[PDB]
Amino acid sequence: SDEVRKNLMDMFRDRQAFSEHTWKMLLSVCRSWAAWCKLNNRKWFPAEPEDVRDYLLYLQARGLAVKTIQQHLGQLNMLHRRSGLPRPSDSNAVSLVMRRIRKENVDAGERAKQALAFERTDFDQVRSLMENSDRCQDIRNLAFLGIAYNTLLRIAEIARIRVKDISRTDGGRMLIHIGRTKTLVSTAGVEKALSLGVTKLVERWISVSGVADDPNNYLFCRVRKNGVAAPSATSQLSTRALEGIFEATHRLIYGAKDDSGQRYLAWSGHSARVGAARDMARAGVSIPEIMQAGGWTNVNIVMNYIRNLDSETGAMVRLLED
Amino acid sequence: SDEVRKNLMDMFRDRQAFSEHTWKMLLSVCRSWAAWCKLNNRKWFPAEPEDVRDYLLYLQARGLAVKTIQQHLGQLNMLHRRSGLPRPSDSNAVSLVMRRIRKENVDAGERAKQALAFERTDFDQVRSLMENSDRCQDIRNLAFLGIAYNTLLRIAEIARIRVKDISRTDGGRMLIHIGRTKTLVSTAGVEKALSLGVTKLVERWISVSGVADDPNNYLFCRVRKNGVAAPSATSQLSTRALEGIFEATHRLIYGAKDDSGQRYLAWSGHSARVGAARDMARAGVSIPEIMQAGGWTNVNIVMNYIRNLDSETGAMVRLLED
Amino acid sequence: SDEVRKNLMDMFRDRQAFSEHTWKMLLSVCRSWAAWCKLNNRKWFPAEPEDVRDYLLYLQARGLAVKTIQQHLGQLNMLHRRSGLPRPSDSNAVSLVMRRIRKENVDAGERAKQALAFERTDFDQVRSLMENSDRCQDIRNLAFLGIAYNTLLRIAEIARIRVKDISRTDGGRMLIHIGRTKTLVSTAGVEKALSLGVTKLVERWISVSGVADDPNNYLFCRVRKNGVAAPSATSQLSTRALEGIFEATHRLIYGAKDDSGQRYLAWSGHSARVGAARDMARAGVSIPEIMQAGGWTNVNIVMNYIRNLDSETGAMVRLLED
Amino acid sequence: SDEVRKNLMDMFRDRQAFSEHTWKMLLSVCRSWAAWCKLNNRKWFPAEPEDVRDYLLYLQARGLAVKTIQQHLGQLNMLHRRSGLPRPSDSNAVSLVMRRIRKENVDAGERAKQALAFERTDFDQVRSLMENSDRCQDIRNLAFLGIAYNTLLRIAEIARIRVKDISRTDGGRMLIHIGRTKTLVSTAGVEKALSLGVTKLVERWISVSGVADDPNNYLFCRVRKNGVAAPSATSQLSTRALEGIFEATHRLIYGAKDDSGQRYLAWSGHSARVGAARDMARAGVSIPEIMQAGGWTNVNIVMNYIRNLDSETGAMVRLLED
DNA sequence: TATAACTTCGTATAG
DNA sequence: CATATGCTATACGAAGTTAT
DNA sequence: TATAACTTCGTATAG
DNA sequence: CATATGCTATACGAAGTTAT
DNA sequence: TATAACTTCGTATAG
DNA sequence: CATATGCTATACGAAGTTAT
DNA sequence: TATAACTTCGTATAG
DNA sequence: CATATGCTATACGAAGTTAT
Repeated sequence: SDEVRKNLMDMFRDRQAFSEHTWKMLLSVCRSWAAWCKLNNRKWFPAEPEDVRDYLLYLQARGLAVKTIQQHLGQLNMLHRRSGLPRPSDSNAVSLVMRRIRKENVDAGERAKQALAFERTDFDQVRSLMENSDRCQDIRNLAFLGIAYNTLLRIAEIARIRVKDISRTDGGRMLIHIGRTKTLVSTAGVEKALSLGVTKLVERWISVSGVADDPNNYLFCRVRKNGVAAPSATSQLSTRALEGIFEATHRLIYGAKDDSGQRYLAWSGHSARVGAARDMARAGVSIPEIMQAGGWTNVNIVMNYIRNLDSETGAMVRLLED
Repeated sequence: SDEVRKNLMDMFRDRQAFSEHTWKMLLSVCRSWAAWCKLNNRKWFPAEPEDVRDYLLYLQARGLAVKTIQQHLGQLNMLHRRSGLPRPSDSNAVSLVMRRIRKENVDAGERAKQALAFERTDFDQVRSLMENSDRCQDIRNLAFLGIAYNTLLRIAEIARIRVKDISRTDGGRMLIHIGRTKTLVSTAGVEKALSLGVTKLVERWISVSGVADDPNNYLFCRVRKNGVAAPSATSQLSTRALEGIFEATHRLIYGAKDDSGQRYLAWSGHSARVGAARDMARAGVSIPEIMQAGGWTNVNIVMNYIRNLDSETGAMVRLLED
Repeated sequence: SDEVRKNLMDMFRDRQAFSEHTWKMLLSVCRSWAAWCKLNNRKWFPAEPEDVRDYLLYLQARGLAVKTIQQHLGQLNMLHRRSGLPRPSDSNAVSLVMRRIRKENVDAGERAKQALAFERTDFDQVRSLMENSDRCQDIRNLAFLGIAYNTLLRIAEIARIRVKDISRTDGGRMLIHIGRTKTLVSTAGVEKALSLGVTKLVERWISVSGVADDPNNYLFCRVRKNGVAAPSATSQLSTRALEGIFEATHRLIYGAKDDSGQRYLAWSGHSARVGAARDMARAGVSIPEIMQAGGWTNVNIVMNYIRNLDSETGAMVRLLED
Repeated sequence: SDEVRKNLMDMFRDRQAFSEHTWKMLLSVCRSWAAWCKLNNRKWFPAEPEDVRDYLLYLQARGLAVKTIQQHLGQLNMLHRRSGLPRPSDSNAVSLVMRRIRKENVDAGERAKQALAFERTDFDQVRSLMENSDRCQDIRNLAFLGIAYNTLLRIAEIARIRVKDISRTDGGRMLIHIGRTKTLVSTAGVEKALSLGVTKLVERWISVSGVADDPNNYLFCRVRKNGVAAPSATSQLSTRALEGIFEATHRLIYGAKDDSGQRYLAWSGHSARVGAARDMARAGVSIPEIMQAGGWTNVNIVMNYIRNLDSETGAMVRLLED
């Protein structure tokens, strides 16, 4: 019990060992679990397996996604494991119910969704539509989409790019040094190469924004309504705004998304990453090169990305016709 | 103690944590193991290492495949793990004997089998023999085989398709939404498009069968001796019957099965997935594309199917023939 | 102590879990160690750390290779670990002296040797010389070298090939099923494709030898004095004889090897596996394709095989002389 | 406490189990750790996790690189493991801070450094600037730079070359036999061939220095201020002097380096290895041949060197520029 | 019975 | 050999050494 | 006596 | 870049075997 | 005082 | 997401079932 | 009335 | 094929913020 308090304090003390998003969800889940405990007369900590079981069953009846329910279970597991206590999932009651909730939801039609693909044909369409615009916001957005599609970088990684991270190949192509991604923490990092065309889009953005005035400036910054950019070395353009760029670009071409409240009605932050992975598969690029493009280490994760390859233009339709 | 009894109640209560197919195999292995134990004066639960070892040697002596023997071990392992008891696999005796058995069976020439391929050449031959057939039975079966080859869905998934899952592409093709995916993250996607030719076969079956009188009806239904189809929203055609279609089609072209009692002497449930994979390889479709077309995540599953194709003979052959 | 006895009994009773070669070397090491023990008044089992250290240092003074000394240590470790006793290498005296012996010997000039490469140029040369021969012995030997080079199979794997393991591709190339290799024991196994030229060499061997009389005959067999092959389903051509084909083929081209006592003066069993790896590196074959050819799982083992690439015709000399 | 005492004595007895460079670092880290402990009133041995944690945070604050902090942890780990003690790394507190330190340093912009490349263009330029010199020192330095670039040998390996390691091919080229390999299994091979031009550079040095008088003489030796070489069979040129050659050559061309005490402002001992790897990549030499040319075993070391060449820009760049 | 062409075996060493 | 887990090298400023 | 041209050393960090 | 673990192969001289 | 074009936030869900 | 580890499908002969 | 054409089932094995 | 572990990311509606 004194040990438990020690263990939690040690975890809190070295806070920055974890992603800030891990903490955010720990706290979000604890809040949800503690609120449910209070209303149902249960002790929130240590958590009893039968209580956790009941709580997961309640999340299922709320109609939450399997992955949501797993996230709640998982945060509860971590809180116990890192306290030095048994995990809820160490008991059959919890581990079996989680299995059950997954099978039942899937059998009822649930499957995990994926960002709408922003693909080469989309990039070309957007390029031809927007390339001539001299609005600073459009110059920015096109450079952003170019990088997103060319490097497959996640939006948080793109948001973190500083001017000093940009260098050049002998042949003129931009190279973006990346040191931290979702899966990589390294002082060696990776370089992401941009094509000659995407290099030009980025230079146009660097040129009208003036972000190069200080190499500590983040590459991307906000653009106020007077078409003026606000470079900054301390605030990133939010990943929310990067999502917004994808959504506004989709809206430009296809109009307003309907009102059904479903996710991925329009392009979102992961859309170019999914799109480029699909184009590479279709073009016959070798697995190891797809891996390198996306910073992936195994084939399963690649399959996760290309799982929704368009069927109508797929291999089997083309083979059967013509 | 009373712990195991509680663990087993939790298993029963949340029995939907496992597929019906998993339970049926657990019970089947349990009957075999208990029968053998009763015969040999051994306690069947908890399983003792020396006893499991002898049982596994008896399974080998019986002529069971390595993978069958693994199933028996795996099922006993699961019963024990979920009971909170030691696994048979976690012992020196069982570990050694499995190593021995694998080695001996491989040297004795035991081979893993796979479905006889149902390929484009086969599909075309059957088309040209059956497409004009008046028979309702034949119109159904051709549409089945076309969907099987075109989509690479498994028989259970084809049996699940409902009329309401079908829509039309702008190209005029049929598009089949997957109502229930095999897993939460559906490696094969959420829809399957049919070529123009296979769309025609399916349209034909729909119009002749009357299944579209009700959107909730399963696409496929039984057809009685009088050639009248019996559409239904509550009863699927069995996977057994779908295998019978593959077998009956093979019998049509090659006559009755050889008598060796081997598996895969005629086409079976898996035959069109193996065939389509082969046809895609022949056409130079990349491995990741082949894999998502059929929903595979393990490279070696697909390699087993395509490794005897000239296009897949490897670098040394290419090097020598240069 | 009763437990130790039971542990060894269990190891010996499933002796087939291990390779015949592992047992062969266990016994060879035990008699060396037991004999040294006898002569030095030590107890051979359990082995005391200070005595093992003394023994290792004596192996070193005998001028034995680092890999040999590691083999002796390793065999003692296994004997102990599978007794349920502490390994000699669990003590500092032993693990430390092993590192020391290896460091001192390397510092003094010792490096691991490798089979002399049998490469494409060597194969073409031998083929050009021998392809016109009508002696059964030559036809065999040419088919053997072709398989060895085309497939990289180790000689034991080549010795186990049976006639029934051979099939064909649609384009007419031979395929060889292999179920057991040094690193793989699988009922799925692996398929090894032959070029058209190599395929034609094996066909010639099959037709002159009559091995095809029984699909259970080994592909290669002894050929007596009179030029008559003696096919068998019961005895393999020994790996020693297969080494002899390599050594004899080397003598045919370069005459007698000198009298260094050194290994690898002439081609041996591993020569074509090494030579094929090297030709693939030099031709720019991708790492995955090299891996597939050798049935290797990682890059380090590939580097092990290509480590002695000729430097006189290597990349640096060529670059500098341009 | 007597076990630990014996364990350390065992470590002393088999000193030579580790490189002198490993011991030098163990002692250096122990000095730093014990000095910090005295200051902070902590017990230095056995090291407690809370204390090691505070120490690691102190190393971070000092501005030491991640890899340096790992060296300190690693050496404490070894000392504890070979003592029979709990390793600082095997504790919650140390695990958590290392994870935290890694993230924060990468986020602060810490970047791993890399030797300044000494490429073909540098080598040619140096040759044409210096080839008119008749000074013994210059002639040596030129021969040294040629060997460094041509062979990709490490400075310690170049310092160990004896005249008797050098023989001649039928091409007229010098061939350097590697007397002492880096490892038992030598990734770089057992010999290095010189181009004709670099052979000429080395002939000139041998002729002016008199090293060939005794074949046991090290190839390179010191040259005092009166331009007189001092051949030796028992004394090597230090690796520090070889670094000094690269440094002085850079200074001659570009003048004195920066005040900003950064690393790699001038060429150093690794420069020719990095340079030669880059020239090979530019020529289209495959990664594996590059790796064996420099004795590298890990693909990502090489990739670090060449990641900014247009040749290595990846699949997405290829797709977009098509 | 004489020998080509193997096999078997042990120590040794590579993968 | 497929896997598991750190050791062993270079970098470089400074200070010591030895023949000019 | 100044100095070139090293070697030795200890800490920092890459291979 | 390194070496460890717990194997499983090949190397080769020498001596034994058997159908000509 | 609007307003475009964001940022912040908390929950939900994918990778 | 990188990593570690078993579950969930089809195969098929046989025995039942139900509307012709 | 047999009977086509299924369905259900249990063990074997591939995905 | 499959799903668990222990994370670490994105999705997005809502509501709040600041140079114009």
